[PDB]
Amino acid sequence: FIKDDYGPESRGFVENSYLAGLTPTEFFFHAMGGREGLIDTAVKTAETGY
Amino acid sequence: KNVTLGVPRLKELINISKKPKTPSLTVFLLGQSARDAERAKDILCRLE
Amino acid sequence: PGIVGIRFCQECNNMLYPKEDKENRILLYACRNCDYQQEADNSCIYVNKITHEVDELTQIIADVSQDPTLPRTEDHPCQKCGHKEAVFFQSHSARAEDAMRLYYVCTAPHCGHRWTE
DNA sequence: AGTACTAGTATGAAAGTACTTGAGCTTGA
DNA sequence: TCAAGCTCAAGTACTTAAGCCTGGTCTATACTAGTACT
Ligand SMILES: [Zn+2]
Ligand SMILES: [Zn+2]
Repeated sequence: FIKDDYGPESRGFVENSYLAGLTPTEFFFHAMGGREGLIDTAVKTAETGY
Repeated sequence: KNVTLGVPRLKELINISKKPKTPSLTVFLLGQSARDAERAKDILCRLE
Repeated sequence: PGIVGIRFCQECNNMLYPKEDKENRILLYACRNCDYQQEADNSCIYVNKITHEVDELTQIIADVSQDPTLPRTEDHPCQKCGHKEAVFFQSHSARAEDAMRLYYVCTAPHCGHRWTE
């Protein structure tokens, strides 16, 4: 992407559905949004148990 | 207005920590300053 | 008003300091490590911009026009030489307050003209 | 008698709360 | 006006960070003293 692109594609909006398949970058951003799910689930359990 | 919720807010109430991440105070207005936005912004300037 | 600036002594090359002449009521600068004194021409000493409306056209470098990663439009022609390519970018500055304003830098060699719309 | 080898013994990217110490201010002599 | 006492604030030090379960690999070295061989 070009510097200072605030458009929907550059900032992570994925316009493809799992069926048509994600394009390369949308695959990476989709992986960045899923890492935040894995991390929370690993962190919160040890706090909710203490 | 971003406030803390979920488990991070639960440690605050339980531990009764002196300094919460997000202290907040809701304020209600009595007279005509409640209905009018202009009369309200006046009190708004007095609290800030 | 001016953002003022430093002055240096001419002997030990230290920082001159402003001081007041009590007899003539004239602002002076004096190094503290010698007797050198000089009269203040500017008459302003300490100036501080809190609102700090800042002119970015002073910070922008003309060499920016060589970056492939910046966008460019032929919509906005150069103001000086009338060149069509202009490579525009935002503040790129922390503590910019709120600015999405684009700054324009003229491409083509050595023009380097920098404007804002 | 001296030297070498082997065996045994000796030693960056925590956070928060509470307590103690120091400094400053006020009162009394 | 000076000294003493009390209170407040700041800095430093001490205690905790999930529950159960399955596998594996690895565990001193150095110095000194005594004994044996050349
Ligand atoms: Zn000097
Ligand atoms: Zn130009």
